[PDB]
Amino acid sequence: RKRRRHPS
Amino acid sequence: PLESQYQVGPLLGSFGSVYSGIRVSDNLPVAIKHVEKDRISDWGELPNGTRVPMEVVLLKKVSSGFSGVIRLLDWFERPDSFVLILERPEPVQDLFDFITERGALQEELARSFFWQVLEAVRHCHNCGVLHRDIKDENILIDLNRGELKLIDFGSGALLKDTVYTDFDGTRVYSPPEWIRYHRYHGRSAAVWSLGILLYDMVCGDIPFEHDEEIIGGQVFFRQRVSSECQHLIRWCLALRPSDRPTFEEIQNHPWMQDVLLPQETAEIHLH
Ligand SMILES: O=C1Nc2ccccc2/C1=C\c1ccc(C(=O)O)cc1
Repeated sequence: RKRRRHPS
Repeated sequence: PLESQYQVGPLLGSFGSVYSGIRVSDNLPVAIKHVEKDRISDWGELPNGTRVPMEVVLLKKVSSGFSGVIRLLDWFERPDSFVLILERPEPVQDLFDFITERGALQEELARSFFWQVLEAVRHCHNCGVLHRDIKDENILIDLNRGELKLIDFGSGALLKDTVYTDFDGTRVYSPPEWIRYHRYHGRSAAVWSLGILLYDMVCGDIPFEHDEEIIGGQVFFRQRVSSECQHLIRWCLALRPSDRPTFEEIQNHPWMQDVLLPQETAEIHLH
């Protein structure tokens, strides 16, 4: 499954 | 003059405006971070009354010499921006990329990393600073020393015991009282984000992506994780803030005992 960064 | 003291290199990181650099005075590697004034949320006054970004205030307060938080070496004001000169460890990799490449971490390694983050966050709090954006993206690994560094104080605030009603950190690391009620207290919100981070380390990705999962109160483990580690994570992710452990209770938890030294961590897991 897709692991992603998350903007602040 | 900043253009004089530092040799500026190419962009750095893994979005933002941080450039690789070297201090000419002694070839020390630095990170040169630019912050646009028109994009600054919180402002602070320095001791000399000079108005600076809160990020500079917080970095100065934690910059003692404890190696677990990034050190601000200098800063400059420009017409439309501030420039922050930060230490640059090398070789480094941020913890987000490290977990992406290695998958779920062995619990011995997760314990070492988590312990170091706890000590760094304690240092911040002891210095009057709340980071408010603890996540793997904001943690750098010194691959040769086995030492972790907390970075990016751009969402931080002065630490207070009263309620916070503002937030600009990362939503998927934010606690259910923020989702539900737009309020939180600093320490118990930090502990929530540390629970997210620990799950991230031992499972290979964060547990929650949607608000409904954050408030739902169910933690499913997608990887084999020891019962002691599961208990600590579920405790950090208690729905009610007052049910979450203090930092002392986290570090006294059975899962946290017998941590590796940073150098042992580098030799066993990083070299
Ligand atoms: O040398 C470096 N390599 C990196 C890789 C990913 C993220 C950050 C860095 C990094 C330095 C760095 C250090 C601190 C900050 C900050 O406080 O905002 C940003 C970047």
